[PDB]
Amino acid sequence: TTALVCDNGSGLVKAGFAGDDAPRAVFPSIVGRPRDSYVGDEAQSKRGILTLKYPIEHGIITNWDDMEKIWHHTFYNELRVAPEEHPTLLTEAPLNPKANREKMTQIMFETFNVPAMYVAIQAVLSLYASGRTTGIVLDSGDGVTHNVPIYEGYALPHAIMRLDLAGRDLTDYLMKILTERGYSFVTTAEREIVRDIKEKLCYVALDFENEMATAASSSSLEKSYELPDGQVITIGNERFRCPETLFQPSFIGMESAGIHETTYNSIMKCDIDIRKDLYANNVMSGGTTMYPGIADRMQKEITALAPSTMKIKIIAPPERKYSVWIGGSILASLSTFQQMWITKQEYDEAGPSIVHRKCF
Ligand SMILES: Nc1ncnc2c1ncn2[C@@H]1O[C@H](COP(=O)(O)OP(=O)(O)OP(=O)(O)O)[C@@H](O)[C@H]1O
Ligand SMILES: [Ca+2]
Repeated sequence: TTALVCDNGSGLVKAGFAGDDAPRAVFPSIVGRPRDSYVGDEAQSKRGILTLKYPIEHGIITNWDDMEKIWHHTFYNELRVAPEEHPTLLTEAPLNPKANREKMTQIMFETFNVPAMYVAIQAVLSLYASGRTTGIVLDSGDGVTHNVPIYEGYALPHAIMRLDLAGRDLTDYLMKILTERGYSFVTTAEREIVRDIKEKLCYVALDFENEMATAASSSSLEKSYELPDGQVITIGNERFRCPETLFQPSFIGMESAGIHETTYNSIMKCDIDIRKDLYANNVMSGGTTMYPGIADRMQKEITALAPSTMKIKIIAPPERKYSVWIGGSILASLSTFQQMWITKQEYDEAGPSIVHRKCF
């Protein structure tokens, strides 16, 4: 039968069928229970009477009962499949604990009775989707941003870097600075509008201070945005101040290094034998890398940090919002991969620890 691919993130589930070019189901990774459980948009609609929780925090599954609900809902309600009929590829964060990976495996086989499964590293899937087995991935999602250097298909765990800021932070920051302008974006409905502004109108400046001067000197950078009630507002320097936070986390009160410095710092940790290959194969992935201008800015920033003679390249695939999912879709469809699934029989004999002998 067809394999399933489920890429569970902190903010969004991306799920579908291996061989498709995109996930069929993309929905909020949220479970609501009375203040008898509800998922995603149905939980958000009932937030007045439910306590909402996110079962994945910074990519890691932290609430297992709620994750079981997400997975059940995904199979039965979003995909409308019988999970016992389909091999299922799941994804994991960088540095996912062994015990976590084993528990995911056990749930798949014991709670959902899947015939087979696999767990792949999200960054490896994105690198693979880009046509590479060596490079360094910058994966910026809704909750977390990571740098994952990968050599000949293997993630280098000693050199993974984390930045505890991503898309939900940028949405909230945009609300804040738009409010400072004189608007009022404060309510949860107002958050949804601002996520839309963010995804439609924001961009990364090549030179932040130059761009500030331009925005303050003229209207050349302003855009209008029609609100749900029909009211038209103007977005100016907020277009690029919002994603500047990726490069300057101090904008939201964080002391952490920005994404250019985490990229550089990750590379430095890797064997000097492979540094030249990482610099020439920086691959962007995840929703929060979607800003226009981000590759150009990274290129400039890493150039400043690295030795002057280093060849540096930033690859930002058009389809990078879902490249984790797409890599999973391709991989699960390959003839060669079919020997790699962990089968129910194999799990029955070896137990959950079989999952660690994985090549993705
Ligand atoms: N075009 C866009 N421009 C800017 N941000 C975007 C765009 N599209 C999506 N995003 C943001 O990307 C985030 C979702 O990305 P993604 O699905 O990669 O995250 P995730 O897997 O849910 O989270 P994480 O990887 O942090 O666990 C949201 O915050 C969303 O607003
Ligand atoms: Ca993700």
